[PDB]
Amino acid sequence: MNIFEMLRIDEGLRLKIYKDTEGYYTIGIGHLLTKSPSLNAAKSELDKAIGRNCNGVITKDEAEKLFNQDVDAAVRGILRNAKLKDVYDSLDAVRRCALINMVFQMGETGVAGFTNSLRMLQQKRWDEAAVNLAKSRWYNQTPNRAKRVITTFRTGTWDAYKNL
Repeated sequence: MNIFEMLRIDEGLRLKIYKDTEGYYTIGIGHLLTKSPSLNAAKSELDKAIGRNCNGVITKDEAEKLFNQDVDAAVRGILRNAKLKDVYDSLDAVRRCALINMVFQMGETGVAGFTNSLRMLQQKRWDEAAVNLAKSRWYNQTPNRAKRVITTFRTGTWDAYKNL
């Protein structure tokens, strides 16, 4: 299992504009287009993103391209953020995947706000951090996905996904 397979499980693949769990316009593998309510604003962002007139629809190839860019940007964003980078560097390979997953879903800023959990992960207090991460809007809003990520940080294995 790897970061790509993991995220593909969590986000799904949709070739037509859709609304995410938060009601935002998205396409592909969890690629947020706009927080704006206008499907029109969405279609415009899409065309800008792909470089063609898509009319709300993309191919598999285009979805995967956006996906590659997004994962890359997630990683680069962690490495550029002081707080994030220190945690990342301290972690093993599997746990690194869990942090990337959070950043991809919620943005650098959002994850950087999990101050206490970050400190626990750095200290390698697995159980404590799992309990702290669960006390969040994140967990309450998308509990099955959050539990999968949480288990990954807790155990340092891919068990939560070997089901799926």
